[PDB]
Amino acid sequence: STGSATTTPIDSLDDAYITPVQIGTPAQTLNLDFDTGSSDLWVFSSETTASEVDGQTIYTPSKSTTAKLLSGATWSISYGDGSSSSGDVYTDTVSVGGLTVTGQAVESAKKVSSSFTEDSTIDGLLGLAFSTLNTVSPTQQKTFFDNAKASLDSPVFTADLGYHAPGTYNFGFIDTTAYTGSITYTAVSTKQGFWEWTSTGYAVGSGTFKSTSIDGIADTGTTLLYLPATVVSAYWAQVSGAKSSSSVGGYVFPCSATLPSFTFGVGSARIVIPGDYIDFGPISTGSSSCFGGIQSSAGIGINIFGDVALKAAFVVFNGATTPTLGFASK
Ligand SMILES: CNCc1ccc(O)cc1
Ligand SMILES: CNCc1ccc(O)cc1
Repeated sequence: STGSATTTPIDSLDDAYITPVQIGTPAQTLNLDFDTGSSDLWVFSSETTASEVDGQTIYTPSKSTTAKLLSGATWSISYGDGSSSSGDVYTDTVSVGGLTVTGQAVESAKKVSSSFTEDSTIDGLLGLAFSTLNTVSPTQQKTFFDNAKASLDSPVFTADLGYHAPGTYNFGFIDTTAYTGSITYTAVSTKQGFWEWTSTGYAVGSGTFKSTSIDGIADTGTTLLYLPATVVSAYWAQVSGAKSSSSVGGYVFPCSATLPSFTFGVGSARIVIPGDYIDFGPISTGSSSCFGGIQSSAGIGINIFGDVALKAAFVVFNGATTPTLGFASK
């Protein structure tokens, strides 16, 4: 089997991408954020505290003839931005882009934090990291991909995120029309539960490539590119007037600037992020200070190849017995 679904930016900045997911019988379609940096499929639901729901579409398990409470199971997760959610668990039928999994753990939120309530475009998350990170207790649950894997034509999924435009998540096949050149594959460590890999270096604009190993994670659930402070300083030094602002929380730059590209290495291959992908717009409405899309990871503990980087590539998440990542230009 295969599946193929379009993923759409939630706003004009590409802050996150939501992809439609069919849950239950009859189907209830919710817009979930496919997250390769986490491993829980959770949804706003009829169980979510009413004051914490503001415009999201909810899953109502009592209206699904295939829903079953997973007795005793609870979940609770926290994200890098300080947001969180928690609740109980049902199993139900879940379909993405025509690919159906029966008995998928659907984590129903009883509580979500303020930044979930404040965004009505995200109806919950569909984790695509390794199932070792799933938070369900006392019996850890498998991700949608892990449950689908055995049925797929090939044990892979691909992320083809758009710049200010829709893109595609495919399951079970590699669309050879969706990229240019060849796909370069690189080793993955699953020891932390992430799609963790090592970039071979970087370049700023038309500058020379710096060969240096940069360990990080491929994370569709993170908006920006978070890299070591040395790398980030070298990038922003090429933008007149750019500076790190403690009050804003990162590098800002004059909105009048034209940003240089940023290249990262995948083995001997190179992925070029155009400068315009690094512009996240005014820090507040009407400001002439703009927020940068490349930021320091120093306060995180891990480097993160988020959407800024991934949207410049066609990315293969190869879930074979020894997982690998593939990157192609497009
Ligand atoms: C904006 N804070 C809630 C949130 C939204 C999306 C996501 O991938 C993680 C956290
Ligand atoms: C992970 N942060 C990206 C993001 C997604 C949703 C949102 O309301 C704000 C920010």
